[PDB]
Amino acid sequence: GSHMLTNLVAEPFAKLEQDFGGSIGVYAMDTGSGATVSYRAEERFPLCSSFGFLAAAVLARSQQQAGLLDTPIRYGKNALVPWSPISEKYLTTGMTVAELSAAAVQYSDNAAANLLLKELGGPAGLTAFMRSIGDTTFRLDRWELELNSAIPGDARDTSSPRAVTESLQKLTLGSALAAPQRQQFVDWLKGNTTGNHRIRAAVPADWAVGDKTGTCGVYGTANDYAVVWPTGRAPIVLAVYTRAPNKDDKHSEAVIAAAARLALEGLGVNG
Ligand SMILES: CC(C)(C)OC(=O)N[C@@]1(C(=O)Nc2nnn[nH]2)CN(C(=O)c2cccc(C(F)(F)F)c2)c2ccccc21
Repeated sequence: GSHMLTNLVAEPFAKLEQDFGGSIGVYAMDTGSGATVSYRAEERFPLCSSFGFLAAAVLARSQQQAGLLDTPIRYGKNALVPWSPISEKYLTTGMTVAELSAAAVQYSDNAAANLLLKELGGPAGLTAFMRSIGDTTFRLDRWELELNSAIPGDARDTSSPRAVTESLQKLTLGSALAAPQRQQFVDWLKGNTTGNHRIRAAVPADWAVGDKTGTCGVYGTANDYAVVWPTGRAPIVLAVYTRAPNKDDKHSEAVIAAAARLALEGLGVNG
């Protein structure tokens, strides 16, 4: 018992990560049942772009400092880093802190994320925020885009699927954020545009989904974490993280979607 759901899907998960050629880490909790499914859920995986939590940290700080979200941020061309499809459209005008947050969550805007990182004190500030809500696993160490190196055995810029899921639940469903900020965090995740082929591809069409993706681009390392609401039922929080032994190994969005389905199938809902 207790771990019965985990062992329900243990063999299919191992088969899926064998076909993938790497490791798959999954954690998922049914916030109604308390039921959990675990597969490599306590192992470290590169966060890549999934380091969503930056936007939550910004929302938490805005509770202490009035007008933070509306503050305009002006930046030069040197602040632009590759793959900033939003912030490069506003180089000559600037953006507000909330707009930088929405761009970081919904488009993985790299220049927006680095600007918000400096606002909070760098990677140590974001790590400090995660400690304040009880996450002792998360660590951010570098900036975009150095945090994507995803080196085997390197604990820098990693966390675990379980801690990610536990942190996501405190921020979206618990009381780590005040009620207006919690709903705002939820709204930013709901409007994400990069996760259509991952967790979203694994849920029924009528489910509401908020997610944040990550893609390091090397070592077959990609991920996705989400809160999903079955129609009329308690929400589910889940995190799917992958990695692979070789730098040239390619990630698979299908593998992430397939792992999310297995986790949902183990919990008791249809995947
Ligand atoms: C369009 C493209 C697919 C290039 O993605 C990006 O535009 N930029 C990234 C991204 O979307 N971030 C993300 N994605 N999901 N969530 N956040 C994606 N990326 C990659 O290195 C990447 C993505 C796909 C394939 C490859 C490969 F050919 F090398 F394998 C590398 C990256 C790295 C660091 C920072 C940001 C990114």
